[PDB]
Amino acid sequence: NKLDSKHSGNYDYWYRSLRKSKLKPFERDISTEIYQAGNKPCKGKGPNC
Amino acid sequence: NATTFASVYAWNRTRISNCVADYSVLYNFAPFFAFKCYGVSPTKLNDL
Ligand SMILES: *[C@@H]1O[C@H](CO)[C@@H](O)[C@H](O)[C@H]1NC(C)=O
Ligand SMILES: *[C@@H]1O[C@H](CO)[C@@H](O)[C@H](O)[C@H]1NC(C)=O
Repeated sequence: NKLDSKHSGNYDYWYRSLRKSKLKPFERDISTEIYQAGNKPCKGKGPNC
Repeated sequence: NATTFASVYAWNRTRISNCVADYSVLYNFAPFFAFKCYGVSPTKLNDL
């Protein structure tokens, strides 16, 4: 807390929450591709994306 | 799809039980901008 806390908020660090499948152990995912919900294609921020 | 929504200080509370929750309709809504889930996977709601 006394090394990685900013009064305005620390947005430099992130986590991944949306992906098609869970990660196998010791696997690294770095892509920032958008997530698709259902079968509707995704091209940007919006419904199901 | 309620026509009238309650105020923030008087937020309406509703209880839903003994039924099947269909989250596909929830995902189908277009004007949805902010959707955050904590403690559970949003894509696993249809299973849990
Ligand atoms: C390795 O890359 C392939 C092809 O993109 C992908 O399907 C697979 O999940 C990746 N495996 C790991 C362990 O990152
Ligand atoms: C508001 O909550 C009441 C019970 O407190 C319920 O009967 C009513 O249907 C709710 N209305 C809406 C629009 O959710």
